[PDB]
Amino acid sequence: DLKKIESYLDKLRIKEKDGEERKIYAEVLDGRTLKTLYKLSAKGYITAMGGVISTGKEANVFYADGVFDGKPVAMAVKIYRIMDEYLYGDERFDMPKEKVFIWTEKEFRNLERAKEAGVSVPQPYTYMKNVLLMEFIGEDELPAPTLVELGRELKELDVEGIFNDVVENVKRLYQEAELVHADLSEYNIMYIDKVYFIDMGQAVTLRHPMAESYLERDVRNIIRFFSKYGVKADFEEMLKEVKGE
Ligand SMILES: Nc1ncnc2c1ncn2[C@@H]1O[C@H](COP(=O)(O)OP(=O)(O)OP(=O)(O)O)[C@@H](O)[C@H]1O
Ligand SMILES: [Mn+2]
Repeated sequence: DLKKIESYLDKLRIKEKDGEERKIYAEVLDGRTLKTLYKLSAKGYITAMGGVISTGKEANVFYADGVFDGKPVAMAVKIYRIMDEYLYGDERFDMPKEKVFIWTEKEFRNLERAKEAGVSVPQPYTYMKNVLLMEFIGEDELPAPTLVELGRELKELDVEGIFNDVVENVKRLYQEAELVHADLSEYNIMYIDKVYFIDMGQAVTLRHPMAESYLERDVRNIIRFFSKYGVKADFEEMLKEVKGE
């Protein structure tokens, strides 16, 4: 399967000179993944695969130039490697390999749902098998920082403003998308000049048995994080603000 990978890496134009990229792509992705990326290029979604943005246990994220809705766009390409409590209980999905494809579709559908409700998430473009294409958040192929990445640079920003941005986005997600993120924290929120929520495969519908418990957890994470930056908030007030109580 190494021969297959190297071949697709050539066809995708992921070159030796493109830094450490070719070695990272060849280890983190597999032949069948790169086949799907090359079918996406052929179909006109991807013009050029770019740098490696993140490598994880569940997912890898890469930059690409691509085309969506007739125009050139910057893309985040998120790829799930080929979870349960967050799938089961979500009735939207009529229940190894196939499981990863559902999860991909799950995240895509959640992005679309959240976006339609007015939540600040990356514009979703398309998915295919284990690959999800979405709006690149950042500039000049540099990803926007997450809240953790921001660090004490937050002290120089309007932290309370950022907090209130976060809360408003959770409230829309809940009241208008009827979803709970379920892994909301400083690690999954990005900021350029407004916050964006990312990482939504696990998000569940308010029909899920655990939605309220996951929501309470999200709220506590956000109060915990912002307490370190001088923002005074109460759990009851934020929860009620979000749930419209
Ligand atoms: N749309 C995007 N635009 C720019 N950067 C992104 C985008 N999506 C993700 N990233 C970057 O890639 C990193 C990893 O993304 P993400 O949080 O979705 O997955 P993960 O935590 O590594 O694994 P998984 O999503 O499957 O749980 C993010 O912290 C962010 O820095
Ligand atoms: Mn994440």
